[PDB]
Amino acid sequence: NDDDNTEIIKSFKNFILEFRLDSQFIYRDQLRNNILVKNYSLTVNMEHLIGYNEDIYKKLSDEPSDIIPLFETAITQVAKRISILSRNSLPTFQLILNSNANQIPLRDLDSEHVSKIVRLSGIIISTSVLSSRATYLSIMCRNCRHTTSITINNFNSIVSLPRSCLSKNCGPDPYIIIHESSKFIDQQFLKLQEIPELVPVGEMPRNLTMTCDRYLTNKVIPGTRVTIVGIYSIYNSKNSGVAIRTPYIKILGIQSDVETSSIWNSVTMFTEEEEEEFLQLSRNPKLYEILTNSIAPSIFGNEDIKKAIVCLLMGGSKKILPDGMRLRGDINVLLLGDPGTAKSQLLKFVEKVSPIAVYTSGKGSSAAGLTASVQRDPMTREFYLEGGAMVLADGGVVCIDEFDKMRDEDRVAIHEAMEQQTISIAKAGITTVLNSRT
Amino acid sequence: EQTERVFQISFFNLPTVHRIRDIRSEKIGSLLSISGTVTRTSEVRPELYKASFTCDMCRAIVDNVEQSFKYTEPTFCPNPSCENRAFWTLNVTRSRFLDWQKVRIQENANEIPTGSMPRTLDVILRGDSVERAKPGDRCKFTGVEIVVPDVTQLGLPGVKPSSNSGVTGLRSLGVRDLTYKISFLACHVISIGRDQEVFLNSLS
Amino acid sequence: AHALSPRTLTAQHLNKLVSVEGIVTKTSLVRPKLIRSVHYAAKTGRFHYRDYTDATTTLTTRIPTPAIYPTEDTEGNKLTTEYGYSTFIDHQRITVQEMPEMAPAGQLPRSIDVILDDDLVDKTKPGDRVNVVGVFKSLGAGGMNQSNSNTLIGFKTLILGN
Amino acid sequence: ELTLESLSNVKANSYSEWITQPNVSRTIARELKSFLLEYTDETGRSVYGARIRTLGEMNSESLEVNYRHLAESKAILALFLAKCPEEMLKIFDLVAMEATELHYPDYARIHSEIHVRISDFPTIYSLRELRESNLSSLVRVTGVVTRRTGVFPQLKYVKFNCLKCGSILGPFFQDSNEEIRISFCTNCKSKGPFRVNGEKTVYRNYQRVTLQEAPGTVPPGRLPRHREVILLADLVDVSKPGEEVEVTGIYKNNYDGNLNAKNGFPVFATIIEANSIKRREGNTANEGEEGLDVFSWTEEEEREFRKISRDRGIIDKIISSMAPSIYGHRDIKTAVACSLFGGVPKNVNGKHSIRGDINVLLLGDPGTAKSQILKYVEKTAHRAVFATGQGASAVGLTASVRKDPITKEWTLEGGALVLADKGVCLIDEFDKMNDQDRTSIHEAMEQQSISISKAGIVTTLQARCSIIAAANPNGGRYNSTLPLAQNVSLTEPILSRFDILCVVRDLVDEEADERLATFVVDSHVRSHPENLNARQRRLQRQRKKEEEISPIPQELLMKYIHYARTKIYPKLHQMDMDKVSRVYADLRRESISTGSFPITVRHLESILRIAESFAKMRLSEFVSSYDLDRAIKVVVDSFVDAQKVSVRRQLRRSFAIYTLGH
DNA sequence: GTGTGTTTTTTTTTTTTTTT
DNA sequence: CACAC
Ligand SMILES: Nc1ncnc2c1ncn2[C@@H]1O[C@H](COP(=O)(O)OP(=O)(O)OP(O)(O)=S)[C@@H](O)[C@H]1O
Ligand SMILES: Nc1ncnc2c1ncn2[C@@H]1O[C@H](COP(=O)(O)OP(=O)(O)O)[C@@H](O)[C@H]1O
Ligand SMILES: [Mg+2]
Ligand SMILES: [Mg+2]
Ligand SMILES: [Zn+2]
Ligand SMILES: [Zn+2]
Ligand SMILES: [Zn+2]
Repeated sequence: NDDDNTEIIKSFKNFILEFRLDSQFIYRDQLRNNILVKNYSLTVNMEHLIGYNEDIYKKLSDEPSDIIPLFETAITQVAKRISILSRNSLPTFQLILNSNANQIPLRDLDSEHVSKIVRLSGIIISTSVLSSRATYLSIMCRNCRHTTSITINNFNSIVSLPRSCLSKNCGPDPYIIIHESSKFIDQQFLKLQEIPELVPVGEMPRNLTMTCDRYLTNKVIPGTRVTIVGIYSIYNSKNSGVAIRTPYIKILGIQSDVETSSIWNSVTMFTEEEEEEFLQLSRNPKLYEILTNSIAPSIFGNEDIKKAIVCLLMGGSKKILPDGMRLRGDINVLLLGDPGTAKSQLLKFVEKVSPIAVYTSGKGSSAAGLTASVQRDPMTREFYLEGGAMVLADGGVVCIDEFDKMRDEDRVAIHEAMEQQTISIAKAGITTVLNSRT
Repeated sequence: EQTERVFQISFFNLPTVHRIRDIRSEKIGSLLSISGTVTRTSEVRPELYKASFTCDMCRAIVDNVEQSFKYTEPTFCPNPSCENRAFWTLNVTRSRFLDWQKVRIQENANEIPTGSMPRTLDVILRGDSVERAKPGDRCKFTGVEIVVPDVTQLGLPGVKPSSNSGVTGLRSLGVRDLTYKISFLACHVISIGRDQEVFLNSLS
Repeated sequence: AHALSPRTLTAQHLNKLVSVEGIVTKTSLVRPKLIRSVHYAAKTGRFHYRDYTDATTTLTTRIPTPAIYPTEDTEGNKLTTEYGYSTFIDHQRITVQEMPEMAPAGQLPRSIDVILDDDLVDKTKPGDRVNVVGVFKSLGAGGMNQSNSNTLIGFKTLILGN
Repeated sequence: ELTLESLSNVKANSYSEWITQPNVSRTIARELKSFLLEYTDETGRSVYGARIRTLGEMNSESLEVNYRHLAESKAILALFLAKCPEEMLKIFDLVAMEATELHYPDYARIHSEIHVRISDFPTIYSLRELRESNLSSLVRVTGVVTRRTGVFPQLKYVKFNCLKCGSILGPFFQDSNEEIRISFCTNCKSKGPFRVNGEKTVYRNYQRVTLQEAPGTVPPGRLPRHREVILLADLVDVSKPGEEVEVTGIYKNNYDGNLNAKNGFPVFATIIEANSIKRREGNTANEGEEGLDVFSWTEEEEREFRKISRDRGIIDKIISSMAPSIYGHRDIKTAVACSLFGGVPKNVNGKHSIRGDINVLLLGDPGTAKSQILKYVEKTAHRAVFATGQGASAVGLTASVRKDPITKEWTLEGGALVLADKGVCLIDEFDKMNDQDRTSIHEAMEQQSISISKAGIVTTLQARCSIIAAANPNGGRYNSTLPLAQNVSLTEPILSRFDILCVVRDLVDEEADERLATFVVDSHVRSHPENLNARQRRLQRQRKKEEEISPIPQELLMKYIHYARTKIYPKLHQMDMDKVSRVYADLRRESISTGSFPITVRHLESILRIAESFAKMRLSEFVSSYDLDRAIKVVVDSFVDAQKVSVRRQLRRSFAIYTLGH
């Protein structure tokens, strides 16, 4: 197996060092630039690898869970070769993949596709906190004090401490983790929901758990529509049939459209070309009219309403005085009138166009479900807060249809947050004041 | 397709009818005619009656294995070439099963002394006597007053003993104690609370 | 760069001394724990001490002690546990979460567990803003014990407050 | 060399052991091959050859073989199947795979194996009447889906690797009922830990559904029983939660320590391995039909639909066949047909979405067969959900969240409108439920979506429902001299969604009374229970009684409706926007001036929706001029009949210039 | 001597839902 | 984890 591993590693190293379209070694340059900014990762495009050699792509697609670590090792070797003068302590790089394969529907994932490469889409609904998985693990033998090290691929096959002393018997479990010398990486658990337009008729949407890793952690937030290219993997949870196995995805690529966590991490992820295009658009004298005409084109008339929608989507400038109190920069707009005047269509369009937007129905709305819900943790028996609908719209807009159908006890709960942009919760021993600038 | 016909003897019209208050453990292994109001009934499940096992090697078939309240299996292979003391595969097709239900009865309303909580009991029904006593119907059961030990203490391949006088000291028990629970096993029950030609033929 | 928040406390800072600001929200009850037991042998008139170490007590990893008082000497002599001369330390476990106001849009505040010991117990109460300086240590087995071979649970991470 | 008669006289004591005989297995394989290739019905075509054709073409991997077909020809095979299905499932699946190879060479690439779904099992049971004699045998129990786990991959061929000495274990077949046991290792007799090999292992889909005794069949005042059914690969996700279905499968049993501990007896727990499924939710009045899918249409059925579609006057014949047992009321029949076929839901660039379902409200005096019309619609449409008056709350209509009793978290379950998605929802006594419940359906009937923002669960469901409602005029009688709004208790927005509103008046006319009473009495005499074997003779009698009243057979009309709904997407290219614009402008002009009926843009879209339904019912893929004029006439007549009689004559005089030609 | 088995929990507190 | 089965 070592000979085959070396063969594959050398082939991938040659692919990295040699691949180029026109006089520019794209992957070499990308790896160098990523190393320059201490970004130990590499985004490998699938068509490039396929065009380089179909055999490598076939071997990858057959058993990705075993091929990928060899590719990462080759990437690390290339990084050492072309970023450090020979004659270390460089972390193993994280591979990122981009593909154009047909996106398999979420409910179409079945008993087959196991341990394969799968591309699909969905909407994020839950993002757990970052846990830590060990990669370098310094370990100590309990009795004879034989210290060694272990390297963990983090790619579960379908690993535990060695069951022998390995140099008096020292017991079947003679090993203890040396925490102060081991190395760990961050891991995040996400929960995807299938696209509502792709659900079966009369069928509730299907959830699916997956795991990010390292540089892919904290890449998206719940409520965002993304596409994932990963591995359809299996793990056995001990929590009700016989020989049942929990399915999940190991992520190898994210393609979002609303940027990273926060609003592009509350800073500009804007490339120079699109930024310059925005500046050019800003200099248009008729920009106001163009924006007004670009709001709900299917909706005839309602020019003043469209202009007010433009103002809302832009919003004022938040002011924070030295004395402590703040001045909000959001606009609150209500649309009353006769039924059948495309007001709901206007709200749907606003939810569609706004980068952050949550559309809610008047009747299907509770005060505890709009801002925050106090829920008891099933495992730890502890209460915690889960963000409500309007909280998910933080920094954006909430389009509440059937506003006349607010429950009087539910409508009042938004009075503080739509003005103070803050939500005060004093429930189940929890006393917090979160921000909701919606 | 020979099918060994097992029989269920149904006794009825005993000289005496006891009640839950009249229950005495000294009548164990005897026939009574308990009458009580049915409140809760279990489902119709198949219970092993005559086990038919097969030893894992040399394939010797052990049949007609008597079953106690536990999951008892044969402990020795009749063929003196098979090392088998706890390893068997039950021949599900060959083994015999009985339709089984656990009904819950309680004291009749008229038999309740003032203030006293009406007293309950659990009865086992088998064969045609299954589903003939729906909840709410006061029925005059009859059968044998038996006692069920706690099979968790007896030791089971799938469960473990779980935690006011219990007896202990058995070879199969070891250190744990054994507790007992009175139950009834009925052989007969009676509740005490369409074409023209078909009607003519069913009419005296 | 070691001045961080519970949200920004990435795994790369493990075994590195960091300072984290936050709000005290939950405080476990003050619970003393043994670090050194003293025993008297009423057949030789000698005092034998046995020092107890834990992953949450000492920074350097050592073999955990079964927390059993040795009632007998090596030379078959009965030992009586000498309370008062044995050594116990006050221990507490509080939860520190970031500011709600620097919490990013669309996200709830995240929290970390801090282990105050000896003097630092009861020095804070829930609802207090605080800045703690201490070691970002990691604990647990993370499966890796044939109990969870493919299961993807991580490791216990916490801060030993200094 | 064994004959079918040689199959009949068993030699081995047990039937399963008899089947295990190799010569018997080969004989049964060849006989099933012949039965598949040569079974011919009355019309003469070999059903199963075309079934293999379709199985290959759609790669269904499942061969639905009727129990009645195997019982009628080579009966002892069906007797064995009803007695010992366990091995012949494998054998007949292999024979089906070989036949597919015959029709489709090298079909093993697409599907390594084939399954068979036995349909029309005679012995129907319930979760109360099951007995131990039914073990290891096929059943046809009926129940409502209560719980349903996710689609878990499950081990098919476990190939363990020994840890002490060996490295490979045999590909044991997982029973999916009890965990695979290895016992002493084959490589060495010593016992130790074991785990599967990730190199050569295959998985099959696994779902754990729980059927419960249906409320209809449970005796009143008694608790309903429940039993569990396992859906294997290609059978998972076939029945929604809360669905009433009929399952044909094997009634197996297995041992668990927990049950013995709880009951103190060596009792096993039963379990059902699914083999075929027919959803019976919404068609509880459609007995006597064959096949697991009543709305399923054959190729000849589609050919007949195409042939009768080209007929002129098909619209009128269809309209007359909506209520064959209900005399008169042709406009209501037309509106019901339009709502049944429905329009095409437009979605402009993914930004603007247009409802393509027609919602109809019937206001009328009691005893006008409005409830009977709704019952016919429920029995008729593909997906039908019936709710009545106060017997349906706000959350039960659309959706509701609940704390999971087992896992302790909030989960969302769909309501009446979710189960009626892309179907029809019928609301009896639409005037009689709570207004707060009545307002919970605005998003459902206009945006065709359900948005829930409660208990930390925020989502937007889709409910492409076609709302049909029945109400009662104020005081129980309709005062024609008053505006419609004064004769109702509802508001404009609830009135606005309904594309068509039909007003029914109970008058006393001797000719009308004569004809209606005669029709009702003729139907009742026809409906009397007392009014070449028994089956087809009964079918011939039913067809004789149906042809008196139904121009088109209802069992074929329902298939035609399903086919048109699922395969016709008419387009409005051939039309004149001038007439429609003028009609809408005049409608609004007369509504604002001496009128109470709200005429909004939704109402203008209703005309195109009804025209689309008209094109659908002719299987036309383009809305013809007749389909537009008929829709315009229907809309203007429904508007006029909603006005008071004082101005009704003048409104009809104004509108007469638009319904030209009819 | 190889391998086990515990200790081990469903309260009070939110949120929803139907009646009342 | 470790003492008791
Ligand atoms: N000015 C307009 N231009 C285009 N379409 C319109 C216009 N006014 C109304 N409509 C249409 O009329 C329908 C209105 O439906 P909705 O927007 O859901 O209801 P609404 O107008 O918000 O009023 P409600 O919700 O009943 S109070 C949609 O099909 C719109 O496309
Ligand atoms: N036009 C009609 N043709 C035939 N039967 C009718 C007609 N109108 C009413 N009926 C009969 O009246 C009975 C009761 O009607 P019902 O459904 O109560 O009307 P509504 O829903 O208006 O109260 C039904 O059994 C039906 O057969
Ligand atoms: Mg609207
Ligand atoms: Mg009626
Ligand atoms: Zn050692
Ligand atoms: Zn044997
Ligand atoms: Zn072995």
